[PDB]
Amino acid sequence: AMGSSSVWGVAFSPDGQTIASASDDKTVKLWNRNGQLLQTLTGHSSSVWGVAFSPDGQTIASASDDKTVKLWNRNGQLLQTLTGHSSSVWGVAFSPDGQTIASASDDKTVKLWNRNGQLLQTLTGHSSSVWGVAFSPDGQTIASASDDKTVKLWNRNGQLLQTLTGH
Amino acid sequence: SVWGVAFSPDGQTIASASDDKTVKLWNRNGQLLQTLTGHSSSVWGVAFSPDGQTIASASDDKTVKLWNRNGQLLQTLTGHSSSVWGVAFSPDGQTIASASDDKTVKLWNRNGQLLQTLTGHSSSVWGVAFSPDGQTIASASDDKTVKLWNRNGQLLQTLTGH
Ligand SMILES: [Zn+2]
Ligand SMILES: [Zn+2]
Ligand SMILES: [Zn+2]
Ligand SMILES: [Zn+2]
Repeated sequence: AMGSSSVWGVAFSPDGQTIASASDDKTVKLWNRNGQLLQTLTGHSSSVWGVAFSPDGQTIASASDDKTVKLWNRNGQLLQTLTGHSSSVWGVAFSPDGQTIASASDDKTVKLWNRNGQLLQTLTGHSSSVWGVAFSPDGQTIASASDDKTVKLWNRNGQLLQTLTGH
Repeated sequence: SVWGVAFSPDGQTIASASDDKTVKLWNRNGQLLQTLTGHSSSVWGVAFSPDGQTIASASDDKTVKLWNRNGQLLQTLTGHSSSVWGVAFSPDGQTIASASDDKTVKLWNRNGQLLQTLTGHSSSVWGVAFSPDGQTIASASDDKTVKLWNRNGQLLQTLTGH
């Protein structure tokens, strides 16, 4: 049971029957495998950059230029808005159980959240915009990638474990 | 920039594309275990097989290399005409998919044989993934599209950004 992340540019649902895509109009669209539109997720007030399905398949996360991450159910309903980043959010990922969300922001931080929208941790250390984030299968360990040309590995108590590329 | 890190199935090994033409294997505590040496240019993408025993690496040298977990080079997959950015294993581990600057995705077996070339993206393909059942392949491109393909290399659908 792996995490799910926006970093590969594809967000299949766990059964592969639904696919989520960031649209060019501040929306996320859900499609079936035949290219038919199922849901438009409306609510972001600026560009949507990253999307992920929870491994539960019931929740979708979207990262936006409007500095928020939004959580949606599969039937298109907005569930939560995760606020706290001070700049664009580029990337979003779910832990393998779907109960933790990680967000990667232009504000140089990764933030970790629960599904009720509560901020759990801020990972600070990157000297530049953080564009990518992903969980380990153990669900304890997090990788982030930044324009500072480094990749950092963290615990979910927010301690830096290693800088894997770069310095 | 593309994503350069992959987890083993249990999370106890982490592969990362290094800035020195190598892949490095780390344990979960950040300790270096192995360096995979052999690519002749930058390494951009890595993946683990579902059994955790094979690692794939995608390189600016236009190849994908397959390695065992103890650091030994198993195969070099040759055929892309430009940088390879991304690499993925199918859920059964028997197929490898590669995403290239040459605007194609290629599908390979573990013995290094080219099975299919997926053409249709109008620009560099940076990301590729299999569906969970392994019957559909998804690719993401600088042409701002995501395309869904079957295993025979037929384009099924394009998500366009509308
Ligand atoms: Zn260096
Ligand atoms: Zn790009
Ligand atoms: Zn449109
Ligand atoms: Zn449009």
